[PDB]
Amino acid sequence: LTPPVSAGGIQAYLLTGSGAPASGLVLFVVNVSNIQVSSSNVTNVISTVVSNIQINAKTENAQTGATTGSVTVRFPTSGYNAYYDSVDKVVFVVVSFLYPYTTTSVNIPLSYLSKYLPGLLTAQPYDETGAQVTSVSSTPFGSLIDTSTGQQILGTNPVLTSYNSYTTQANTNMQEGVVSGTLTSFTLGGQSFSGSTVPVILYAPFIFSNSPYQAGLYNPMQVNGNLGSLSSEAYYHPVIWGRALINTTLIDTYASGSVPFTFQLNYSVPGPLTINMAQLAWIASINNLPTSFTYLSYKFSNGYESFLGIISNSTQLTAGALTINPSGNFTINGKKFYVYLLVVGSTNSTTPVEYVTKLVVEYPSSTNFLPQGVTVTTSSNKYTLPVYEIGGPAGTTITLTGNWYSTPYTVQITVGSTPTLTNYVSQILLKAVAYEGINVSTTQSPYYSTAILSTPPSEISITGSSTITAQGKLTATSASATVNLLTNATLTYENIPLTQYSFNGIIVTPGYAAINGTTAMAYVIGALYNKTSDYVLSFAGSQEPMQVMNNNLTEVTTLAPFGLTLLAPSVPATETGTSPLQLEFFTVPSTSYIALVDFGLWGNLTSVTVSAYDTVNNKLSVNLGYFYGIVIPPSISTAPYNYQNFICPNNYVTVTIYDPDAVLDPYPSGSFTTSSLPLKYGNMNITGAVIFPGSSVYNPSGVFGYSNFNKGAAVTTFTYTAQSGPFSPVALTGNTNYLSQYADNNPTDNYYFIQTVNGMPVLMGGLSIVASPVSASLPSSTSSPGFMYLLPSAAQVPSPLPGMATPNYNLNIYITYKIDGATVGNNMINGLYVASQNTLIYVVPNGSFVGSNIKLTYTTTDYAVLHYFYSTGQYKVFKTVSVPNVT
Amino acid sequence: PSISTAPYNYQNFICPNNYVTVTIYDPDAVLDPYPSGSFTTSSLPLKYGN
Amino acid sequence: ANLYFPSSTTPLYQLSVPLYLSEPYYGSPLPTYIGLGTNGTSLWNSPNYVLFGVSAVQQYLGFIKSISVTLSNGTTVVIPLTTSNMQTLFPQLVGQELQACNGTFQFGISITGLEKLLNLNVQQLNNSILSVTYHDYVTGETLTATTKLVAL
Repeated sequence: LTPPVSAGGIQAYLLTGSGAPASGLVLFVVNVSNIQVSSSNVTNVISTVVSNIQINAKTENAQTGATTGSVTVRFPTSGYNAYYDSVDKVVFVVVSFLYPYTTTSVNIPLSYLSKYLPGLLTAQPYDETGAQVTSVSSTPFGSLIDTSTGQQILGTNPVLTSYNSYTTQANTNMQEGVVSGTLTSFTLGGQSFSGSTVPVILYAPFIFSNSPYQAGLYNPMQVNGNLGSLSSEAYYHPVIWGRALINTTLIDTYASGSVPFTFQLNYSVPGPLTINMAQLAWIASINNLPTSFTYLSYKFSNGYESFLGIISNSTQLTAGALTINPSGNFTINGKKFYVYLLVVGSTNSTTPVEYVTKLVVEYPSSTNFLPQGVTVTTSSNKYTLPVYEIGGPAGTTITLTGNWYSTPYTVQITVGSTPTLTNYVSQILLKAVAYEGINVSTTQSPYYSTAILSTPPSEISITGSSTITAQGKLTATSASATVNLLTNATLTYENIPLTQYSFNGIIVTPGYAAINGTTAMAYVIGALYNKTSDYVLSFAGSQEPMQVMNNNLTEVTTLAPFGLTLLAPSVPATETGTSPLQLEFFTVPSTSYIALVDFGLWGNLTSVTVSAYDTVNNKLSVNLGYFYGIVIPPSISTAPYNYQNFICPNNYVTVTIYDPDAVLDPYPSGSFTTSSLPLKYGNMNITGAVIFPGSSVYNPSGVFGYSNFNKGAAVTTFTYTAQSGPFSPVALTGNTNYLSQYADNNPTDNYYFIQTVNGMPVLMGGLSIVASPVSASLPSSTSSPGFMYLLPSAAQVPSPLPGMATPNYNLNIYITYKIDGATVGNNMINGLYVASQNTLIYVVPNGSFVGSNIKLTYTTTDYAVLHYFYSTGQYKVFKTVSVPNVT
Repeated sequence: PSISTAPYNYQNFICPNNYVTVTIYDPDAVLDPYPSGSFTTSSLPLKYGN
Repeated sequence: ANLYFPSSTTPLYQLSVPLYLSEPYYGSPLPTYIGLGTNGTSLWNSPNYVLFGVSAVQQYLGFIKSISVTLSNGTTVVIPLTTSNMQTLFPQLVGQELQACNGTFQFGISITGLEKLLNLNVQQLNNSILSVTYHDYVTGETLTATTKLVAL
């Protein structure tokens, strides 16, 4: 698996975890598969091997992977310990480094060391004098002999005390002691031995492993790919597909047992993103609004509606017989203003039709011209402002009369027959950041090795940059202004008198019909005109990423308010100013990936930065790994088939299907579940998905990353078991309602994992089978997803992680006629069936034997692969196996 | 005193295990010819001869 | 140092050309990367470097100089540089290097994005002089990578 090993190389494994006997034991192994070792000369060969092995102790930082100081030592030739496993066929030695056992030998149980070397369970590892010992004796660190001195190391050497007090030492002096191993090249048995250990030692800092790796993050099934014309970037370009998993190995040993780990993914795309975005709301003063226009609300994807916000000094709005009551009100410097939120619809409604749960209005300071934000309160002192409806049948006009200070103003809204909404289409700087989590506990310590999703189903916040500018005409007594935000959005401010304010603003939602009216940006810019020494027109604007749930517009969080100033020492003046503007969208997790496709932040273009987080003991990986999203179209590969592979029930047909993108579990005989939780990362908690290894779906509670977090009993337990009746397939058992929280090696149930809404999977990927002349098909409506235990092909030799995954799918097929028409109790045997874990069986009657065939259609288990290769015709691959016309 | 310098590789500047060695000739600055050693002094009426 | 591309005759079966920046004295023991943005600004970031008890921080050690195109009936076409396009054509926060004790930073501009900006064919036909650059504050140099695309 990982770390990779070379021919005759040296590697290490730390003994730690839940149930560890003692912290500080490191097992150094050297591969002795190159020569054969018997029990009559094992002492000699191990003596030579430990004579040729050297152990390096290094000083570094607790955040870096850069060698800062190194010293070498060697095992003694007298009083040392050496062992040899003939089943795992490697020579291994245990060394005690950390507290308590640093210079005192300790006994290592066979059963716990068997976790990192299974072979010790079958054949008892050899020791010196040719005796097979049942327990391992650790070589004390203080007994090692210096290579450059020829003497055993002292008891007061700095690295020894550092190991003996590692916790306090690394905590205080921020110096890190890292061990490693090397094998001086030598020839024995006609074969050479030499190598060095990929850092897999007692505890390296919590970063993504980059040595000697040229990328750091990588996926073995990418290495074993059919790169037709992309052969100039094979190992140069760490690409991943759609929602598939990319492997990482986090070195982290600051805790014992299982360690949750948080991941943050940053997606960027080479292209200025042209976004069409709808106006979820318009907020402006009664004078700032036009006297008359045509408007109709835009219906959203969650029941929300577009509404208008009228701000007036009047206590009410009057439209003749209709009166509008305070939706909300606020006060600045003693002056009171009323904000009324009205939905333009098919009728006038007094009752609250929707709500805003948090909206902050900004205004410049009277004395310092600095932004000040206040939450609008209702007439009953509530921070959830109601939003009503006004309007009627198409063509109806309503004239709302309000007061701006002492001046009456009117606005005439015409109810159009079609939504008369203002839509902004602008080029914007955009990128995305998403969060994920996974509990990792593997027998590869210090490597916590796992695979992370390319796009997890979590709260994905798309961030972005644009510009805001303000132009204004300034006089001695009044000043008018306009502001441009989001690169094409315009707001106006009538001539603002002295010491007076004028409010305007917009709430904008993505115009795509999947996140419209679910996430938004709220900008409320107030303006103040004043004269202290020069005529000053100041603008203060808030920035609120915003979300809709239960028809309530609730604020997720608020950004730093921005401020602009226009100063004029002359009576007539024209002034301008500019500032950056921040765009943010916390998309709903269910649509988050879809939103990532909608904004164009995924495909063959995207590049992904990865950061890790020690969720238990609070470390952030200063290292940021990298990979790239790309889509390779699935292909097919077939060969002529012998009739012998159809006759006897031991000869079958193997079909090779190329589709890297359907892999969502690159580990044979493995499975995992997922659950939504508030994940702790950096200094805040964001909704995310924690992945739990195993086959049980739980219902955790509390705040992830604290003592509040505690996973409860298994809500359901998924088990792949043999099913009675016809044949003997291995199929899933459990509550299918949690297939969206379950993932396996099988790609015919992994589309539930991310793209699932209302209990049904949006995506439909993986293998599919049809069979003729007797029409049979799988997945069938009578079989739940996961009706086989199909395992992906193991990774080959050049892959750094052998036996994980391979884009080639080798499917085993039997085509026959003989057992068709048979009876199993009351069941009839005819058509297509699943057997074993990877076997498909097609049975046809006597009349359908001539030309009986199976057609295999493999579809990507990825949304991007379906989208990007629909035109080329290479997103699904089909092939056929048929009974040959034989003489 | 004299000085002795040689061309320097950029590799001796990149990784924190490769450094630059500069050779300076000055015999006269040695007042303690023993590595990892030190000593102190004090004024006293020393007995010598008679 | 140098800045170049996988090939000078890349066909349109791949729609993303990775920019190779090989800087001798710019790297560190892996990992080490470069944030890019604003003006292709090489925010060289390696918090994984330590030199005797001190961690490393951001070094604003370069920026992509320009992306110019030759169109010469007599005209060396120096492109008027637009900030938004330039930052978004190189938005990658982490360009990791490859070899230890040697800067082999990996960046990249994709063909589909440039074609969508230019409203051209996806992979059918597209060709200009397409000369991107990079300025390194390593020794203060201007490296250039020129490319022309073949239909297929």
